Amino acid sequence: GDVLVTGAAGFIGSHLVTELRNSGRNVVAVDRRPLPDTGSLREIRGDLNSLNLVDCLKNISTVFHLAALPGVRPSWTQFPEYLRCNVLATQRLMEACVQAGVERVVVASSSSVYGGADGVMSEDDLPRPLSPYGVTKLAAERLALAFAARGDAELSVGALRFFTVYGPGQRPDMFISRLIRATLRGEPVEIYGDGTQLRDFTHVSDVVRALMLTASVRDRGSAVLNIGTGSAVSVNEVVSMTAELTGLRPCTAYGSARIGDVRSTTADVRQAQSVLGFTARTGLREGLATQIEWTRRSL
Amino acid sequence: GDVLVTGAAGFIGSHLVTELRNSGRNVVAVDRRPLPDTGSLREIRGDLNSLNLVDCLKNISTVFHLAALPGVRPSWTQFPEYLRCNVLATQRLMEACVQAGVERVVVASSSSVYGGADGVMSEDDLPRPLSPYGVTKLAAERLALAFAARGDAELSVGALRFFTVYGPGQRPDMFISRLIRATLRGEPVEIYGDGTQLRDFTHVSDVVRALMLTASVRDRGSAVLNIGTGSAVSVNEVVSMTAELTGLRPCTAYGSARIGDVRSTTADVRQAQSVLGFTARTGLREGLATQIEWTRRSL
Ligand SMILES: NC(=O)c1ccc[n+]([C@@H]2O[C@H](COP(=O)([O-])OP(=O)(O)OC[C@H]3O[C@@H](n4cnc5c(N)ncnc54)[C@H](O)[C@@H]3O)[C@@H](O)[C@H]2O)c1
Ligand SMILES: NC(=O)c1ccc[n+]([C@@H]2O[C@H](COP(=O)([O-])OP(=O)(O)OC[C@H]3O[C@@H](n4cnc5c(N)ncnc54)[C@H](O)[C@@H]3O)[C@@H](O)[C@H]2O)c1
Ligand SMILES: O=C(O)[C@H]1O[C@H](OP(=O)(O)OP(=O)(O)OC[C@H]2O[C@@H](n3ccc(=O)[nH]c3=O)[C@H](O)[C@@H]2O)[C@H](O)[C@@H](O)[C@@H]1O
Ligand SMILES: O=C(O)[C@H]1O[C@H](OP(=O)(O)OP(=O)(O)OC[C@H]2O[C@@H](n3ccc(=O)[nH]c3=O)[C@H](O)[C@@H]2O)[C@H](O)[C@@H](O)[C@@H]1O
Repeated sequence: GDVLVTGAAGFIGSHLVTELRNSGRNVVAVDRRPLPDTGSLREIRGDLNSLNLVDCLKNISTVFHLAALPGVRPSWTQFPEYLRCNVLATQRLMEACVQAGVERVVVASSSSVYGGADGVMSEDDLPRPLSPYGVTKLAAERLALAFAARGDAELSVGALRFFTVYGPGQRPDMFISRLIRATLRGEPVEIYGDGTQLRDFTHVSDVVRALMLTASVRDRGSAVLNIGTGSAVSVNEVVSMTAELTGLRPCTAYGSARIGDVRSTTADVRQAQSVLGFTARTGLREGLATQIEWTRRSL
Repeated sequence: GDVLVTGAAGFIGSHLVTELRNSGRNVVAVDRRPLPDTGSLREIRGDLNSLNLVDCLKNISTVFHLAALPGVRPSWTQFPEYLRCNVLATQRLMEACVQAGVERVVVASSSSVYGGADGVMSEDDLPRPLSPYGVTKLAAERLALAFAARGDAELSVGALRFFTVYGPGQRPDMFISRLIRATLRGEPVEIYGDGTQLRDFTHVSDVVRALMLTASVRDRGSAVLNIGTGSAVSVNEVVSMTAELTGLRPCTAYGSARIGDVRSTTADVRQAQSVLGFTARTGLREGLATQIEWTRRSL
């Protein structure tokens, strides 16, 4: 069948559409923003909360649900919109998927469902989100699993908890994008806290490969899987690496930590290896170079 | 300080207000419905999503957050309102509690966050709700805990997962209330499925005692605690018990199971015993008699 991608104009979604089409799949792309300029492509422009979702899902066997408001920090002060985009739209989409007979829905969830854990975050750990954004992504994934559990549903859900994704095309509000502009263009970036916080930074090419594997693995019911590298790097170390790669001093200013940001993320990578055969291939130094090079050419 | 109860006009809230006042506490009651006809009582009428919550919280040290849309089954088809009442209102209340310097917030959560588990449901089990209602109660409790975790918050949260509460005043959409009307008044009740589903039915007097203990225990940070009996009884057994107690045949009709209802709940009761000194005192046969007697007098 054909594949539908929500959030297809965004950072991860646009890369996914490209790979799905390259692999021969007919893609239906849904987003309220325009798509950037072998399988066919139909662009459906509109809001998940306004579109006739059942109509959008005709002949669709697999849905990749990537649409969301994704920023951790604005979620404290924009909560109605985060609920509307991240939770209500998910419920409407899942109901439409039951009605349209979709077979598989892969939902983008987030490492922010774990909250503030030291060391390795495993899919059997209790979610303890520290931001309203993390709560909305937890609610979206739990809702998707509740729909898959209905006795009238013939669908399975793959809930993929991605870890801080970067690379060519990264959303411009994320740290690595801002730091690259602070280096190549001298546009200052604020470091929120002392920079010792850590992230498991995962390159978008590995995330898209994991998504493709969920489009293809044999059906074994629903699953919750971390998609990350298992290696965490500090903000200060990313700054140093960027200075080294470019021979330009990043324009940084240290400022106050932002409530809701967790101190460290690190994925347990074992379940995705077992279930999908997925292990991330790109480490940060290689990946950071890819993003710097893409950004240069983009400017 | 004074105590504020949201949802104070409802089933559990009205009993809580009575006990708080009887114990000498000044109570501020908030609900969008009118309250039923030693500590003082101020009735604040309005919607949590419209009121000036900081103003409502002046001089309030402890908040009991019981307002919600509580029905499991309508949540599939009323999801915007469940989000608005159960999640958005919770976020607004918690932000107001941080701004007003409230010290302790006790949040009514629900056994429906566990989903469909056999045997004993423990606070260390991963939540896997099977209804959109369960997702909204999970989101409300997780949000409350995220606010308590903020570095600027001087507040602790007690998230109490109640198990199927009954007794005098029970909401009329719940099974025991409907079954009592089907017995005392012959108004037929539909049994949803074959009646072999089980619940841990907890009497409201025990729930109010657990709530009072959370108003009083020494502060040891935030906690998630089941409030139940640890004994589950089937729907068919409740029917038989009601027939026995009354000498009237309940007017029942078996119908189709309702998607989203879990097959069994049973609380693990240990953590509330450890943390609060709470063990439920009322078993179902005694409690069912209390509710039947109250309903007779109420008719
Ligand atoms: N980027 C990361 O580091 C990361 C990590 C974990 C999870 N995620 C999750 O992955 C997904 C994709 O993230 P991204 O970085 O590509 O974000 P993005 O903002 O680039 O893409 C999301 C897209 O969703 C669209 N959208 C939002 N609300 C919509 C609505 N109501 N109707 C129609 N379209 C709507 C947006 O226009 C946007 O193009 C999100 O669900 C996000 O929560 C991202
Ligand atoms: N009754 C049970 O078996 C049970 C079990 C587990 C959890 N709970 C939870 O306990 C709490 C109380 O349950 P209950 O059975 O007493 O329900 P209830 O419906 O009797 O009381 C809830 C009250 O909240 C009010 N309310 C709802 N939305 C409001 C809003 N936006 N603003 C102001 N008031 C609002 C309602 O008018 C109502 O009086 C709920 O949070 C419920 O989810 C109940
Ligand atoms: O893993 C995840 O699930 C989340 O990863 C990222 O969230 P975040 O960790 O906030 O990513 P960045 O915005 O790139 O921030 C990374 C680190 O840099 C810090 N930061 C960010 C931005 C900035 O301008 N300055 C700065 O110091 C942040 O405090 C944080 O510690 C994505 O933005 C979320 O969409 C995603 O859900
Ligand atoms: O424990 C909880 O957290 C939940 O307990 C109850 O939810 P529920 O289990 O649905 O309670 P009832 O409505 O009293 O239903 C109990 C059983 O009776 C069945 N039932 C209910 C109503 C009815 O008319 N017929 C009927 O057979 C239900 O299928 C269910 O198995 C409360 O209604 C929720 O507010 C609460 O959050």
